Amino acid sequence: MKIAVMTDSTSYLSQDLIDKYNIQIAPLSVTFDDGKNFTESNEIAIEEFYNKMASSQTIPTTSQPAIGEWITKYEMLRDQGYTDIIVICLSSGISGSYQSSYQAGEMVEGVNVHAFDSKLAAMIEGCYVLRAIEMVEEGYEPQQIIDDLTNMREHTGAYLIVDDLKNLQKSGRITGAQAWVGTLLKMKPVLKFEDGKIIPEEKVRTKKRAIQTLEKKVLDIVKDFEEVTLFVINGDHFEDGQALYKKLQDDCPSAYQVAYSEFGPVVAAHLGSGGLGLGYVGRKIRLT
Ligand SMILES: CC[C@H](C)CCCCCCCCCCC(=O)O
Repeated sequence: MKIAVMTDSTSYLSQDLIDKYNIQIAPLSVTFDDGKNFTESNEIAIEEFYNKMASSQTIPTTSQPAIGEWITKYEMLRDQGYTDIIVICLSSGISGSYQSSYQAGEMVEGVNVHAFDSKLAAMIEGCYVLRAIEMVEEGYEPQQIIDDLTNMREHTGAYLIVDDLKNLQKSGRITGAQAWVGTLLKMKPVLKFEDGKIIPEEKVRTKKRAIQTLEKKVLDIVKDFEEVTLFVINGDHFEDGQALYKKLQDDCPSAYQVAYSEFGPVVAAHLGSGGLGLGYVGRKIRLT
């Protein structure tokens, strides 16, 4: 037995963790209306991506990893000697990445593939990667890891805000809230993940009250969990995510693990400018 853990690029893991654990990545891509194509990786300057999205007359579109890109990664790992591959994917409710990883896993010869639907994105998806690696080190077998991740998913979630619903409506990634699209006025939507999809939670009078609402919703849930990891998951407005991060560090006990992260180009194309999420896991995830 020799177990590998891999993921798609939307887990937005740091290059430090990718290098240290040799994590293979099946990348998603963005295509701009000028025909320029970019594959996700930590060498892309995220500020450069936001600049091009702001200068685009048409919103950029995204692409999941092709099934052949999953296959090539599975073949490379097999040929390094791995017998089993745990694959952590972007939510199946918002992308076909998971289903293509699953079908690729049925198709590749000579290695066992265990594809897992995180039902989330960004570093909350990334926490499933880090939990699986930790379990591999402790000697667990693949089905035990999958059972542990399925339990973890019962106490994991995220709420988020956006400036405008126009990018999510364009791509079809907001479920419901059709009466909010275009209106809103000065009001800001608070959204949440629910069984893998993005749905309305509440509409509040200002952005400041929307960020206060993110904190309240999440703290009301995680107070019942025996362990807690929170991630601020920030977009292009550095100060909004930084201020929420510092506030959580103050309001929460040190028994909560509180971290800061940013999402990359693919998620940014769907949220638009001003996206900001607060995600949670009822586990103490190893972040080093
Ligand atoms: C704050 C960040 C939160 C946690 C994640 C928001 C995700 C928005 C929808 C992303 C859809 C990506 C589709 C990729 C594809 O298959 O073309």
